[PDB]
Amino acid sequence: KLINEDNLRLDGRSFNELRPIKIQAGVLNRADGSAYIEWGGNKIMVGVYGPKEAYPKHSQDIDHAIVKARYNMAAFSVDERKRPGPDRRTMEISKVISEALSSSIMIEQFPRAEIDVYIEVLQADAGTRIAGLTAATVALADAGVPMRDMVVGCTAGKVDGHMVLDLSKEEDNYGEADIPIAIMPKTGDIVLMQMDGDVTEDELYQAMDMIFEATKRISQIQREALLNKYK
Amino acid sequence: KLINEDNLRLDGRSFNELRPIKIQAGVLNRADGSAYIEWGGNKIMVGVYGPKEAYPKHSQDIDHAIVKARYNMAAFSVDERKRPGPDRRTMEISKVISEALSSSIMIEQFPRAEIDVYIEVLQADAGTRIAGLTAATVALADAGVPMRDMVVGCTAGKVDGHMVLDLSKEEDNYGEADIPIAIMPKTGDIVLMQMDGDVTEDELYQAMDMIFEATKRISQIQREALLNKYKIQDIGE
Amino acid sequence: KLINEDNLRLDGRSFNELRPIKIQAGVLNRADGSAYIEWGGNKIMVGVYGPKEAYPKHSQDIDHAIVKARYNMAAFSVDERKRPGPDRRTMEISKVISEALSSSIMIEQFPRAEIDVYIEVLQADAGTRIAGLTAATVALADAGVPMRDMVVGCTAGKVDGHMVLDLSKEEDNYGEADIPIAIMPKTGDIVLMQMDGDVTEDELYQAMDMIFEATKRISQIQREALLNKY
Amino acid sequence: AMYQLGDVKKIVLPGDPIEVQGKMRNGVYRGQDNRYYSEYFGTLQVNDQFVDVVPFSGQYIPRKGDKVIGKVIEVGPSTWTVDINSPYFAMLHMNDTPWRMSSGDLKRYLNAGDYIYAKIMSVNEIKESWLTLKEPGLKKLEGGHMVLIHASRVPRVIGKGGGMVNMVKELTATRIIIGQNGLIWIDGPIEGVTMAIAAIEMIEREAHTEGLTARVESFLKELKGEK
Amino acid sequence: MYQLGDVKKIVLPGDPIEVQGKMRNGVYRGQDNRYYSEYFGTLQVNDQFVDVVPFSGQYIPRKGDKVIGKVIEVGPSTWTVDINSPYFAMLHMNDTPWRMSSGDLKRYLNAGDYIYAKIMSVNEIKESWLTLKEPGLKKLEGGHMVLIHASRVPRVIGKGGGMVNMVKELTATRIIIGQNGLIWIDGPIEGVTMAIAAIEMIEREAHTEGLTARVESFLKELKGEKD
Amino acid sequence: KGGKRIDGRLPDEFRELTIIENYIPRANGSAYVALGNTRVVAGVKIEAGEPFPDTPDQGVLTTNVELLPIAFPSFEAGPPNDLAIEVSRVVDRGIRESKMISPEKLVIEQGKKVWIVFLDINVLDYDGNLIDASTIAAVAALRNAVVPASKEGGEDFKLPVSSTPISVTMVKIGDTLVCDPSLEEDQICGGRITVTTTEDGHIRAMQKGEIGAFTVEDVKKAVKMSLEVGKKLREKYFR
Amino acid sequence: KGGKRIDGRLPDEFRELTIIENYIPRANGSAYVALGNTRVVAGVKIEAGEPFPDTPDQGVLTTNVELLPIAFPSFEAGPPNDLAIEVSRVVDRGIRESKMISPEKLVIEQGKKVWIVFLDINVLDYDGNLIDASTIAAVAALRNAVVPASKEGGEDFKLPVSSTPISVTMVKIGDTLVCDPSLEEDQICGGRITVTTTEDGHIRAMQKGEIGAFTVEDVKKAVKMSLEVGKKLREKYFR
Amino acid sequence: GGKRIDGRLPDEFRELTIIENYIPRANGSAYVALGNTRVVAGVKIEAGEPFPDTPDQGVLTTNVELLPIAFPSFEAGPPNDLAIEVSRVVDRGIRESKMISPEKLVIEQGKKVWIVFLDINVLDYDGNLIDASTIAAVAALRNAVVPASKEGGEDFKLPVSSTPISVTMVKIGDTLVCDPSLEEDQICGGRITVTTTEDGHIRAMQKGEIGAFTVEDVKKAVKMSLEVGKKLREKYFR
Repeated sequence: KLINEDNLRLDGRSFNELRPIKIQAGVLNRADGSAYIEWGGNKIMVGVYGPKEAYPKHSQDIDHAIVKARYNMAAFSVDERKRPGPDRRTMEISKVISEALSSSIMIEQFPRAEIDVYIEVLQADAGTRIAGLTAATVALADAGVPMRDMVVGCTAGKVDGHMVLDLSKEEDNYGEADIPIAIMPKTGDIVLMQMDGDVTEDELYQAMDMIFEATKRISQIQREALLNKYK
Repeated sequence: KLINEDNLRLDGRSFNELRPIKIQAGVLNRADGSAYIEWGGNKIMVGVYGPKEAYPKHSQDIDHAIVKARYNMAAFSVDERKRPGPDRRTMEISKVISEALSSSIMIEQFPRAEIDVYIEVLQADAGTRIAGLTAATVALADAGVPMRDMVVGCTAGKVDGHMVLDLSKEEDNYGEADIPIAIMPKTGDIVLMQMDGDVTEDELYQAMDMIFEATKRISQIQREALLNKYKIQDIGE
Repeated sequence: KLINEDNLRLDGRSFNELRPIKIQAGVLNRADGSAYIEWGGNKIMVGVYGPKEAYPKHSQDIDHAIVKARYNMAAFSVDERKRPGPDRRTMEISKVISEALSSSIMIEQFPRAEIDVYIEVLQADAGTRIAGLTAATVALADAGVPMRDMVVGCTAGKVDGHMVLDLSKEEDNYGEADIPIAIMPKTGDIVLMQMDGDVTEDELYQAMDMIFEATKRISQIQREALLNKY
Repeated sequence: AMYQLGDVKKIVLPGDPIEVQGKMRNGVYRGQDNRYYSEYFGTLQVNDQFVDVVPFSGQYIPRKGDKVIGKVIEVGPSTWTVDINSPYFAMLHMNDTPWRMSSGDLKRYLNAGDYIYAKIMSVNEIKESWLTLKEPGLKKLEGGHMVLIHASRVPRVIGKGGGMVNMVKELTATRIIIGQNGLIWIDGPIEGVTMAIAAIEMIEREAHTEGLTARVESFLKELKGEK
Repeated sequence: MYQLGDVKKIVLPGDPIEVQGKMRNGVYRGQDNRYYSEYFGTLQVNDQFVDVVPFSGQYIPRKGDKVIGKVIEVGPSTWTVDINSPYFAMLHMNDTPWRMSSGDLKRYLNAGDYIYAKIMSVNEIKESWLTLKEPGLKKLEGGHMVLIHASRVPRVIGKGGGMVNMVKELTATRIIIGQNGLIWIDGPIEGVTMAIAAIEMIEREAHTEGLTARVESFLKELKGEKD
Repeated sequence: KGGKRIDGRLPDEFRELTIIENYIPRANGSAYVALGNTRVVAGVKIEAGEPFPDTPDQGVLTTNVELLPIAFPSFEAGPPNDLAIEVSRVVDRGIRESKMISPEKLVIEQGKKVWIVFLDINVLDYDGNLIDASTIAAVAALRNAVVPASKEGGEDFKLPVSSTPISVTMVKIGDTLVCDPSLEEDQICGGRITVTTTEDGHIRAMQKGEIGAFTVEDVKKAVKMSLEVGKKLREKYFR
Repeated sequence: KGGKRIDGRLPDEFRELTIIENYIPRANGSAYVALGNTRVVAGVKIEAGEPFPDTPDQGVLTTNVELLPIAFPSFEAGPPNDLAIEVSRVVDRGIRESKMISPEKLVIEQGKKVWIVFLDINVLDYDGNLIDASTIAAVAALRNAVVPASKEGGEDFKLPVSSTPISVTMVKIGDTLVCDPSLEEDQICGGRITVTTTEDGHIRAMQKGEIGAFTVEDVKKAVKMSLEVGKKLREKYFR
Repeated sequence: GGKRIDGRLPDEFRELTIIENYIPRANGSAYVALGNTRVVAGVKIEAGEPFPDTPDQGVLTTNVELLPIAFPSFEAGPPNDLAIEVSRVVDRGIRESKMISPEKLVIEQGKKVWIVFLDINVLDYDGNLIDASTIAAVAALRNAVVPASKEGGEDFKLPVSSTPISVTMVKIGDTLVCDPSLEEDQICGGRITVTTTEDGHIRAMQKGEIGAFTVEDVKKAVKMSLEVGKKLREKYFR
């Protein structure tokens, strides 16, 4: 019933060890920018369209652009076949991702514009929403969308009294906490943050530093995924 | 369990024999153009409204008009009671009939316009999708909609190794194939064609030739239904 | 099986007795006009927004305003938890109330306008639809929406051969008839009237007279409601 | 070949071949074989030189000069869009009105939903109509009841020289405006409108009888005598 | 820490730019008063200015470009034209060769008509104003519309327009190329296939010398191979 | 006016009616009805299903009226569902409250299987007064009773019909109350009233619709007129 | 200016609260909450149902928050469900992860029947800070626990309440973090953070909302404040 | 001109890449890229209640999602008609070819059968969705893997009894071509899809879009669809 035996997690990682992460950018042909990510069992496609003016003028917004990110899960993407289409869960994710991306994208550079980010998760492991946000910045730099930073993030949480990094599906369902956080690496500003479970003030501050130091290991992947386009 | 004994179908027809067909045009009062059809067990009402200048968002497509044919089944029309409203099947039929009709309607004559064809099947036997299109051209002619031809069609298929015409509901469910086809008679051009089941290249061409022969008889039922409405007397058809 | 033994109803009332009714005005902050109403077990909140211009202009109607009353039931308002959102019943109720309200609101004074009436039932006894409408007129006057009268109404029906007033949920489900009616008190004109069940002409007129007598007292409870608030 | 008549050369269906000499006009299209074929179900009316196909339909084609009643559907910054019961909506420019307005003030004079009795200034190739209100008698219609009839029966309802339409007015005690588009504006007393309607429906339905005037006058007197 | 003699070090969004010169498009000032890259791109320095060109698309319009655009909305005095840019461009009625009154914009250009126009001005928000008054600017009627990357437009036209003109005669077609990547093609039913086929070969393979010589050989083979 | 409406009809006169039983022979019961130029066809579909938990010893009747976009030009512009729903509820109300069906006799295995009565009405042509047209169609269709009891073993019997409810719609043209309004008369006056009656002289259902008011006397006249014209309608077609 | 917010409130002060337990008595448990001019009413309906197949020895708790159109002029323009759904999930996350309910004791028949606890919150009046008001109302309504065991035989007992989760939502005005933002302050600044805490000093749920970013110091101060105003609140209204 | 707009001849398909077991958490899955049209098919098999009429048969349900990531113009249109047609066309090919053998998917006759969910997500649209979905659909059903260990039993391979190959064809000018790219898909109105099995039989046909075909064109489309269906079967579905 319990998650670790030798200070070893069910999948054999130490406490602060990431799952395998791959990111290829520019995989899509039609999309202005695109990024494919593999994070554990997660396989997520992201494509980015825009910035363009809205037609008809009704949905327009005169201050800045609008980031409309849509997170959708394939019917074969979860354990039991799920009905296609958004639900309460995907709608909460699409908002929280849209809000974070609005903070790094230089939204004042396209007034009255709309920026579509389509995140299609084709197979889902845990922490799924962050692999899509991690890929959203990759697709956005592919599309020439101006950003002041490349948002990046990772999960942490409490499992059998220990604070661990990048929880697996088993660790999420039966562990004590899950903390997804996404930051602007230049500043350390948090643009996404949720938390589930049971944690002390001390463990939460521990969890944060763990994520913060995993962001450096992740950002490198993102930066290497756009760098392989030229070469 | 078999459909034929003496080369006679369960309902008594030869292979290339139509079921009884009726068409009356201009039977609806509100519709700009209308047509009723009875094709075997099928009872289908057609209404045509338009063309007009529309209204809704990105519906003001400037090249031509828009044929919005909507195929709808009454809840009492099929074997088991069906929920009111369109479904996945009725939306597939609505497209294929709209595509077909957009080829005979002279669609360029009304840019920015919209043309509604509501096809309401009140009772369905097999091959309903053709019976409605066949009545739709009558309802379009009744409404003064310009057309370059009167689209007409018929169903065919394989039953116990033989190719037969105008399949019945029993022949549709238990046959080997079903092939609904609609054409423009002048030219022989195909605007609507589907096919389900299992058939050889040779049998399929034989079934095409049977449908082309039937369109001669079906076209004539369409024509007379228009002639009838505002009297006939003296000759000229 | 039956509702009465000593000519007494299940809750102890006589035949023509109203259940207790309270109405408090100006209870919402955001709404232009508001009214809380308690009618027996019924707890109904009404809020009024408007009159203002319609956007988009598509739905605009250009002779007069449009009264959009929306009747919604809270999920915890009925016996078993019901899934939030409108259904066939609540749409019919929204229309029949929108229509009745249109007869008293001076609709012509605001062409192209919209007037929103949100009726949120938090807890439902029988006769809900009159209870909101009776509270609705209060909200409308609380919002300054011009009216030519204060709509008021009441239910009646037949239970074991006796014609009774303001039926309860039990008497509604198992009684023989239910007749909800709403009138304009100046003229006595009926702006809302429905009828379910089985009744003779004679009983139907008896039920009407009983309802007309009760509306005098309910209309005063409406008057008081507006009075205190200022 | 097939049967033809002496001046109206037989009834035709969409796609019937037209083997007649002359300048092909509305109702006829040229097929891929360079032959001509019928576009409509109708009669192959063939006038001098020109060769049409008139159809058996409705959908009133508005042409220059017709006086029509129309409902304003949209108020633009400089034009009103008016539905004249025709496949395309008609336009009324602000300069084609007797009102002095600045641009954007169009809602003070005509709102959407308002009915107008105007004249068709022009019809372009697409049947798009431009309207005017400057001539005497053209005006906004306020109050009353609107009736729709088929435009093909409007000419009998008006009658030669406006006799029929006037004659009704006095028997029916009402003001009546008839559009060439089939819209008729009626406003009288609450009663007068009822007789006026009853008469028009009899006229439209029975628009073949020569003694139409007689019946319609008597039918209105019979409804008049019965009160 | 890094960087070459003149093209420095290819940057990512947010990489710090510690270089002297006038910051221009692609660089923003952080809260720490340092400059950082806005784009994933190349840091481009000349004696006066510091930029980061990105590896992107979304063609920006600059004054003077001749472009193809699809009209999306017909205003009272202006047309809204999509020029394949983040913002729609505006064509006022007074920048046209047509004498029109306000609201008659639909007689000359409707939505969806494609026009070959010239960029009159680009404001700070990249909104474009168009004109059609100069010779050669016109409505495009009929034909097939092709989109290629705007960065590939100069090679497809070629030095002095030789390549584009050369195809036209080889393809027996009229071809108009807009700086936004939209290419208008209308010829015979066949020549359109070759003109398209040539453009994709030119777009994909733009960087080789003798690009002129392939297109000529490729087009000559296509004419021969059915004959 | 002087005893006539806009048509020849007197204030208490209906339009010409044609009722056609067994119009949809593949349904359990059906009927096409034309009321003047208003045309609807109702269809009755009977199936075995599970009863409601509260009433385990009763069959089920569910009613639906489709205002098909084919029936009117302005239909699907809107389409406001409000009118289509009201009619389905009002029509249902007459049939249900008249106890026409006897839904206790439709019990197959008490609390496990009952008979589901689908009563579906498609409007093909709208020329006013949908309620009365739908009710006539509904009643007539229920009279091709034909419950398929051979499918649950048993024996195909005629669905029990215990009364004949007739709905009557009334409006006030000027100062006179008329019934069965045409579409034109339906627009000359705001305010209509439906009163459904049975052959026993009982009122089973009432419904005031549309914007406008009726005085108590008007309501009194409409009850008498609906009873009277309901008796006339019952004798002509529902012998 | 004087250490005070746009109203007299200090950075750590909530608005006036009024909690009215058993506001909807015909429900098993209920609570009306007014937080300034933000008004919501939460209702709990407990019913016997089938547990989820994976956890057969545990009852179910489902939460749903209704942003009624009465509550704001702009409501039904939009209405974006995005805000209404988000509040449902945050309120449910705080209640679920605090283990307030103790759902193993809600088992009637292991693996067949458990107690399903519907928590529905209707927002009647909107003046900012829906998240905290909704959580308070939900907590209070869950304390009128009254689970109806008498319908399943047994004995009516109090639904077990094992903790007191108090959520506090915080926004950044200028350089200072304040809590319980009014509607003015909710729009004055992009960015909010909600921290739900139990009386044991544990953090049970967090949620950053709206467009905008927070430094790590801000987040540390928000967790510290939420525990500190969360403790003050717990003693004042949930003694 | 004797060749197409690309190097393709009239009977040449674009480059195909098929990837079996692309979604290992699905019972069977396959990614297919046909040129720049990219879809991934995923099969989820579960025990459920059969349809009342056929209580001794399994169920096959098909659904094709045109995800908005797949094309810029999506939500301009996007016509839902198109997504639904492809689901029905694709399902028709699998059903009428008797690929699935739905009688062997019976767990408890008249109570429990195997429901085979075939869900195809379109990620990139560059024309010819129908053939690309069929290829993904055929392959994904060949990672058959029905989870019979959850119903006791034994995990077996879902029976696949035939290999239907669907071919979509358009007429550019006077020449019929197959596998139309998006560019060719718009250069001529009117496409025709003919699905064939390895027995030389035609199992499904469908005329689509606005436009007409002569009787000879349909005769050429059948010859070409059978012939290129044979090439495709031998190259990827041996």
